[PDB]
Amino acid sequence: SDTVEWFKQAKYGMMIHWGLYSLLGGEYQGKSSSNYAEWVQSKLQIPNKEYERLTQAFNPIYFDADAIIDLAKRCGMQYLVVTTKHHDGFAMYRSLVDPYNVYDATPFHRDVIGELSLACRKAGLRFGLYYSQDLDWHEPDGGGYLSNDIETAGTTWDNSWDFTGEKNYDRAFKHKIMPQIEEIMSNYGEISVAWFDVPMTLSDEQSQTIYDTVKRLQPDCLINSRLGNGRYDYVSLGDNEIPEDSDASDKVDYNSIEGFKPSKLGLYETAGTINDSWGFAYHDQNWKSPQTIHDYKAHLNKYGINYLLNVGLDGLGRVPMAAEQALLGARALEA
Amino acid sequence: SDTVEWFKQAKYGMMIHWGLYSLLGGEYQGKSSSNYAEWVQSKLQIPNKEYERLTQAFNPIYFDADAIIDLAKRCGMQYLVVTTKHHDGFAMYRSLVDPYNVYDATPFHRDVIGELSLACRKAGLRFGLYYSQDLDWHEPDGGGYLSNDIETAGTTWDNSWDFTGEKNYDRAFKHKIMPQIEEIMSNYGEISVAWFDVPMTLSDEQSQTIYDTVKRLQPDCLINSRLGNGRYDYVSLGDNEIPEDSDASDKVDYNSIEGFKPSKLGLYETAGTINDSWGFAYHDQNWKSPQTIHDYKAHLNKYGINYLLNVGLDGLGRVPMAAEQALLGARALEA
Amino acid sequence: SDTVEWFKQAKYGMMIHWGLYSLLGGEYQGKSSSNYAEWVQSKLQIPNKEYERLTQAFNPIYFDADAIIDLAKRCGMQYLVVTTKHHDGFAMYRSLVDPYNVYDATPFHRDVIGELSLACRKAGLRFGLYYSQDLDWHEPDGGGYLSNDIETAGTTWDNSWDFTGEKNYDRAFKHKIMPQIEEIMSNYGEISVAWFDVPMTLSDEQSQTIYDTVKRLQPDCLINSRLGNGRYDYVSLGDNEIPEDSDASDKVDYNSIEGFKPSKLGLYETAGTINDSWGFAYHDQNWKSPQTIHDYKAHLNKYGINYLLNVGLDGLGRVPMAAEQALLGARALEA
Amino acid sequence: SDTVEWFKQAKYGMMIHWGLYSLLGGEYQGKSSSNYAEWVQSKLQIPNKEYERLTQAFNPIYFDADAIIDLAKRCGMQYLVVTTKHHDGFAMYRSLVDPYNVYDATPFHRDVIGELSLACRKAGLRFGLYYSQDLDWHEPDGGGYLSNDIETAGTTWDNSWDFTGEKNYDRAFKHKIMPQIEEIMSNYGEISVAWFDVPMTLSDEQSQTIYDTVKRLQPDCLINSRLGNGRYDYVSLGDNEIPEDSDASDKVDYNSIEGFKPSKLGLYETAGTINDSWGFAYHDQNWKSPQTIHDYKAHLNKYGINYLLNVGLDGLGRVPMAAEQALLGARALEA
Amino acid sequence: SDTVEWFKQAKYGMMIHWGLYSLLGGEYQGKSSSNYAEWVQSKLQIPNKEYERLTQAFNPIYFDADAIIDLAKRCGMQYLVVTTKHHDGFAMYRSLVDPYNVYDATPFHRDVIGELSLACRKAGLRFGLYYSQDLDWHEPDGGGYLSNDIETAGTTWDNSWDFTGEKNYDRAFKHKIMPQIEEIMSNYGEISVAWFDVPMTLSDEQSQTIYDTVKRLQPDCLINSRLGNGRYDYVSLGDNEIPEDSDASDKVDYNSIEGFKPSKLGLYETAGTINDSWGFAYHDQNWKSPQTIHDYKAHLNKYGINYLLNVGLDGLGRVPMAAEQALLGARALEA
Amino acid sequence: SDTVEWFKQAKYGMMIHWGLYSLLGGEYQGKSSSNYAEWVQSKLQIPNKEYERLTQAFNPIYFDADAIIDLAKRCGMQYLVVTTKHHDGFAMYRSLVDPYNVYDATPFHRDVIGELSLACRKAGLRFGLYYSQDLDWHEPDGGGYLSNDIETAGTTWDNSWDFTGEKNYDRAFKHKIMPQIEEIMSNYGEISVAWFDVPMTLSDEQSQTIYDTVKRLQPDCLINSRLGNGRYDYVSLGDNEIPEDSDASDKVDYNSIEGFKPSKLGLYETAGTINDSWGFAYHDQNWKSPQTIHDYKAHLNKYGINYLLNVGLDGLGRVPMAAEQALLGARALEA
Ligand SMILES: C[C@@H]1O[C@@H](O)[C@@H](O)[C@H](O)[C@@H]1O
Ligand SMILES: C[C@@H]1O[C@@H](O)[C@@H](O)[C@H](O)[C@@H]1O
Ligand SMILES: C[C@@H]1O[C@@H](O)[C@@H](O)[C@H](O)[C@@H]1O
Repeated sequence: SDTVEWFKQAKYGMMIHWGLYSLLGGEYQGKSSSNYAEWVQSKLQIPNKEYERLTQAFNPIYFDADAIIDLAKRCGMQYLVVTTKHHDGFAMYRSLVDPYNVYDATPFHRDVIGELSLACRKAGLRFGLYYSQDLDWHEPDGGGYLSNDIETAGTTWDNSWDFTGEKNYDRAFKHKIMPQIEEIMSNYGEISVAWFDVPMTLSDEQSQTIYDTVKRLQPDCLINSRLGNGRYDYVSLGDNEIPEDSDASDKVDYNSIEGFKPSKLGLYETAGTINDSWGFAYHDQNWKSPQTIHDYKAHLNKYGINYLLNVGLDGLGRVPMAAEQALLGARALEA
Repeated sequence: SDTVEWFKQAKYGMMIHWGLYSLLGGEYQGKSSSNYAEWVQSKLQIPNKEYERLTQAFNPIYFDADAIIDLAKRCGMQYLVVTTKHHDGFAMYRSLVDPYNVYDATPFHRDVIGELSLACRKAGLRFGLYYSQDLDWHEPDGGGYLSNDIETAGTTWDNSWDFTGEKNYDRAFKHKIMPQIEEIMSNYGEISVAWFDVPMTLSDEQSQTIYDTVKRLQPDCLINSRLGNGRYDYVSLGDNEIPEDSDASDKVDYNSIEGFKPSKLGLYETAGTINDSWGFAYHDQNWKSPQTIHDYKAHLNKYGINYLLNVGLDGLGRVPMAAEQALLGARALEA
Repeated sequence: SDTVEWFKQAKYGMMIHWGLYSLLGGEYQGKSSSNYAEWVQSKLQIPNKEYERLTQAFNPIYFDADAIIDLAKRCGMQYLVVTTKHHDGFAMYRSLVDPYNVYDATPFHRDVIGELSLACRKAGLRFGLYYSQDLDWHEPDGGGYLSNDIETAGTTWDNSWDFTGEKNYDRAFKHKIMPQIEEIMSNYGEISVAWFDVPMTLSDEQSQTIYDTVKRLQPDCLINSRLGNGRYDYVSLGDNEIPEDSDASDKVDYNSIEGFKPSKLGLYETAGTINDSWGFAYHDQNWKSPQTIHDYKAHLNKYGINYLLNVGLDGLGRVPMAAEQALLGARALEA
Repeated sequence: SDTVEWFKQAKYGMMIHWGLYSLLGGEYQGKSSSNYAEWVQSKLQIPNKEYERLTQAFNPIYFDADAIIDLAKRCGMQYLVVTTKHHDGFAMYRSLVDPYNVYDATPFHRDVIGELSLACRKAGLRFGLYYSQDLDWHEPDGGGYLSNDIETAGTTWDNSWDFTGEKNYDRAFKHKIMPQIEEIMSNYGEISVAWFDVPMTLSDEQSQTIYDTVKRLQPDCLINSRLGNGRYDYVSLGDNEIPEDSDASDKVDYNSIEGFKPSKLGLYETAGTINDSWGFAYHDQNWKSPQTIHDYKAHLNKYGINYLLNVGLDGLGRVPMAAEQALLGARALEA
Repeated sequence: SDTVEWFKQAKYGMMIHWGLYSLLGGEYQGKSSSNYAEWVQSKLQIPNKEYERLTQAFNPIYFDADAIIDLAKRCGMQYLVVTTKHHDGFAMYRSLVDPYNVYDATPFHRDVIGELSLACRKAGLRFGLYYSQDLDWHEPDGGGYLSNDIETAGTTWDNSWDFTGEKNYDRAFKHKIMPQIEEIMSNYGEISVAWFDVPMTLSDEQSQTIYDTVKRLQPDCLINSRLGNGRYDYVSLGDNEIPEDSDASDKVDYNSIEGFKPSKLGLYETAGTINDSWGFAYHDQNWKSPQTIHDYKAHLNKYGINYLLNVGLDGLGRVPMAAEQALLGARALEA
Repeated sequence: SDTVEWFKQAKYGMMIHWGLYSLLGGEYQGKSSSNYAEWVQSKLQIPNKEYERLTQAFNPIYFDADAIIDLAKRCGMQYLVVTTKHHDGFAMYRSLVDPYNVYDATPFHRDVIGELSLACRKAGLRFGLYYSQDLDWHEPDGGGYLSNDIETAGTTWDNSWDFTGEKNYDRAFKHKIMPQIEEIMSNYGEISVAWFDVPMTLSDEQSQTIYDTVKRLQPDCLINSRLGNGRYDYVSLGDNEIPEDSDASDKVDYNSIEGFKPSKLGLYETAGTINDSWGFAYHDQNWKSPQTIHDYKAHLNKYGINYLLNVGLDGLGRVPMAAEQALLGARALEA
């Protein structure tokens, strides 16, 4: 495959986390999210009916998909992966399946995924899509309800405060997860990377059904290990996992998110953050320096691991200034 | 006067800075404001036509005047002073003089000063108004154009980038400044404090005209020294000025902002910030500890100086969590 | 005066009650207003913050001022009196004094009083204005707070639930009542009747100040007895008061609403309702018959008392069908 | 089947009629509907272009699906059946097939059926859907055009005033009826009851096609007799038909709406009203007492017939107070 | 077929061009279109991001489909063909495939194709649909990129200014062209004519796939020659081509637009304009006289060729007055 | 005076006509205005209720006051005069007196006069205001009702179709004309020219009262002869009046609009059009050539008459391309 050869040498990409959570920025009614601002809904058990009010404040006048891609491109990033739908269940694309999306429900009334797709295509960057296939806090049957003995960046993995009765992920799988994966893999042109996450609930068969649907719609799309149950083309390491020399040299619970796993094609990627948050967090100014970014990329890359470095856009659709400065500074260090 | 006796023993108040600048939060197009996020328009010479686009993003769904006043009251603050219009010229009340205001120009479509007024009244707090009488970057004849040999938190004191010709503050004084001062001193009930600022341009007679108008409309309102030209009832010290013991014990350019000045009624106030910014700034996490706040208040108060401590509300109308925590922590130190 | 001679022979007019209360139609959250639907805010102590939400639902697409005036005219009514502002304090005209009005605060965005004014003028009917000069539930200093030993159609005469502190009607008088009376007596052409109500609080001097302002702006406007303190040109009898023969034949607490009072010019008017409510009430189907309406009019008129017969428009701006049928039926009985 | 055993013992459910007709409440332009306010468009031959204007007034700020379900549940009702689309053709859910719906065409911009579905699920009530499969006054090929020798609550059964040419129900069946039945049986979770109506036009094969589609999408859904042509799992008796003892004891035109029909599974239901209208009607205050409701339910139930008792929500989305009072009163009579 | 016999005798129809281009009316930023005003995007290389702004100005309050069809009918026209989507790629109907359409993207929020379909049906006119299957300037893979050695009414046939990379029409064919053709041939009732255009890029197989889909959805639809590659039921002559007597008497590059081609069914049609533009152009006042129109129609018709005479609606949705006058004048010349 | 010396040498200015009439562009419901498109409301007796609908279509996305002024400046024009309110009574500025204005009543929600004022000031052009002091079709007492024996570009000079009763200009003078002249002469900075029109009704005293108000607010404003009754500082010739050499060389009904009148300060101006309409008219493509414009200007100027050359902006706020081309071409002919 072309995509396989390409990914092996790609080295460096940009990830984007952006959603209603970005407006709250890590705080809600005087209380804090963890370092995980995108988890605020679970962390503070914000009822859906309250969280939905954020749609009315979502008018990011400074969002510019071309300017974002241009930054990525100047830094030598070869691909961009963006959140189409995170755990809160809010879609950042025009979903016919679900009107809880950025196009229908906000005054912004624009398809953010569509604009980033088009921007990547003109600039020659490959395009990837993040989709939370398991957790969906907007759905009574969203995943996570079997996993609450394991600590999270929130409270429970599922929405356990609005939805307190019998739960069966199979229904959400059928009525929302699969139809939305169909939309994003159909309507945004060629997809090079599919970035799934926290496979806390879905079965082997469900992972497989997703894998086969993605391949039917996007034959060259490379699927990460967090689809779960070993149904994947490349290994995602843990959040900000930068392995020691020895571990990076050598390289299993298929549903854990940490550590190495087998990779028949020799493909690996660490997704990381510039500060310590995925979603934009007001409080978090612990931005890595140009030098650290440069060194992390060099280290990952020389052991054949791609560096997928995340930007959490703010409520106005901006790359934080300190993120842009860190990225452009790392670029300036490259001889 | 009752107001005079009250102010002398008031000790502690809350100041609020809030405006379009709060949405930008210290950055614009990848460049930084100084420590002064509310000066961003001058610091980066943002054309009015661009800055005005912020009105369309101004929908602060979490703004709650009662909850802000309640925090003030729990911390033992006896008065609240809010920005009705800062240097950028944007009014935070329904101005019939000028449609560049929060009621007419934004989807929020509410009178912020009106809501704060009513909240202070129900809670028994005294109400005060900040108004930038000299600088107004939305007006070709706004003040500051004689002062650009003095360094600022921005570039120029005036809007020198949209407006580059002959200037005469007398026109803005007549057509905007005085009619707006009339509005705010007529429509929001009893006003106990009038907080003017940076008298870089206005004449003795202009300062006097303001003083007399405020008194005609608000006989019990105390006017601060920054009205300029010696036309005042109490002395504002410098920004965050905490005077040494022997200066605080003893106590002249009437148009400078720093140091003591004469006060025939023995009234003084230092306005300070919890971090280092007046307006909300994402980048500023340098929040003073409860202990520092407590000690500053004790020191000012034992020399008969009031502590007016500022909160810069964020884009959603909220008291930053770290500000609320610092204030409640200082309160908890009053054993 | 022309107006004096005209009113004596006018015999029959239409009153209109219409406001936010008309949407609720006599119930709120499963609880009933009295027979007085327009008093629902007081009856159920609806916080202003909740009651104001009705502005969002106020889009009465079937309101037609010409059609309403035409009905009046076909029934032989010679004048129309409309609520410009009822006790809830919501203005049904474009008030620059207060944005709590039908033009600024609702999607309808139209001046109802302006449209009715123009309609009366084209059809040749005289125009009159109701204004609640004393009670204003939207104002902390609204009237009624001295009268709560007298039972009402609500709970208290004042808003005693949002505003629980010290009150002084003088402030509302100055800042809202008088400025709004100036607006309505300045902006809507010639006013023939001024209908004030429930003078529970205002002083002799305040009644006089109103009287003199109305005459300065509208020299020929006839003022009713409910301005209070004997400041009036004609006597309003009680709500639906149809006096016995011998009382009607011969004809004192100036601030009560019931019974005869002296009338230097020999002018009298009974305001009444077709059913038992002033504001539209879903529940009230006790519509008087054509015969009753005809007989009430004949009785009042033969003793030189005018009959001002009220329609409460529904939430879509319509004359209820049973009201229209009753009025046209009474008309048909006049030969 | 579980559903069969459940329905036999269910005894008591809530029906909801709600649409644009609810705003008019039984009147339009000074003319009356019959006791059937939901038939107003036919009764008064309101052109589609005029009737559609009601969408602009549809902002029911008091609609609260949780509170409606809670009332049902407290009265011991075990299921709730709601109008997804009545004869006027207006959908009360987000239909991709037709933008003439409450989500796309009104300022309310919400999926009413979706909110009721979610509320039923959290409370543990079963959910049922009414759909007018035959009559559709918004469609040129809507049913009814062969039936106009039979008297209606309106004028004609079809829209005969906008559409006066050759008609063929087969086209509406294919392009609107079947696609919409697919939507409502796909997107709102498990449906326990399907409530079809007035089978004036559809063929045996069309009834069968509907029956089979419902079963394919909702294997356990019980379908009522008004799907027509004998394609049903339970018998709906006539509107408010409370059968005499010996008829109720013993128990054929498959397309009539009155009387008993065979029921293989022994299932029966009478749908009734609290007053005399299905849709909200201002004029109709003829509310049955608690005692009548209790006695009707006891009578129906002791002959193994379910009582499906209708609420017609008003223009603001509320259960009329007198309806709520009647239902809570009947509940109170059950020791 | 019925349609074949009907078309042969139909003689005269109306064409409608209407879109965003109609607002610009032949000019943009002080530069001219060619008198093909609908080509202005290509002629002046207007970036999509700029051209899209026109959606915000699209509120044609005088559009009236019934009045347009009435005009057609009074002139004896037996069918109407309207632009569902022209070269700029903007849909004039509610497309679920693409939100760049008149319903979703403009304040008008109405389905223009839908309203015209309904109007034709009530008046008894046959309905036809224009769709640009090949050129689409809103799509990176839109057609025309192989044809830029042939001169156009614009610059390039494709959008070569926003999209400068690798291009493959197959992708647009699959993702936009075919799904939209399915929409228009499914949702707007019976279609008698399908009017395709400028087959610069699509293959024989693509033409065939379209032809077969149209026939599957619309078995009686007649397809014109500009579908290309010989896949058609009738011949469209060139733009405003009025053939000389001996060519009209006798009657091959299947993908050219000029001249005769074979027609097994003996069906032909010339589409023409009243002035010289398809889309509305301010500059074009060169309106043909009644006499010319009459003579063109008589000439075409006596050789068995239908005359499809275009109206370009203005930005308010109106038939230009001079167009209406020309058409009514031609009608009056038929004694 | 400085203004007098400046105007005498000014030579050349730009006039702007822009309003609701510009959208109709000379046509309404299939009928024509004369070559006076701004007169369409009178010409076709458009009821106010219908004409007001145009506000909903008024969203001129291409309006750019800086670019208009820059064109003026590049042509050597020294001043710009704009319609603040034409005969239709619609204000193009934010009027507190009357909400029938471009700020309050349209989605554009911008102060056109304000933007032009600011643009003139930055570019160094003097600013002037046109105001229809006599005719006002939106006011029952608007002028013209004494003049209907004199032919107009419309039907009657007044609105005689909505308002058919007793009329008295004195009321409109007091309640709209004078208050609005105060607004425009107070809120837009220094005004160099006041351009009044068609003094068909107002008295000498009324003319004088206007003159004296303008001078009180704008001491250096030059007032034209069409204020009427000899109350003026300079003479406006007739519309498009280019006097013969001998009349221009040596130079009375004070209320006629044609021919010379005395000018004690020697000031004269001809206002003309580039085509033959003041307001934008679709049909009017009779644009004068560069040569004609140049020769007109030279002729007027060498006899000491200023040339005030009008642009009628289109519905999108543009200078028509042919007008821009004519003006730039005339400029190019100046050696
Ligand atoms: C239960 C009833 O069913 C049909 O007979 C309708 O025509 C009614 O008006 C109502 O929805
Ligand atoms: C009928 C005409 O056909 C093609 O040749 C288009 O490119 C035209 O500009 C228009 O639609
Ligand atoms: C200069 C012209 O003046 C008058 O004659 C008006 O009636 C015209 O409409 C235009 O404003």
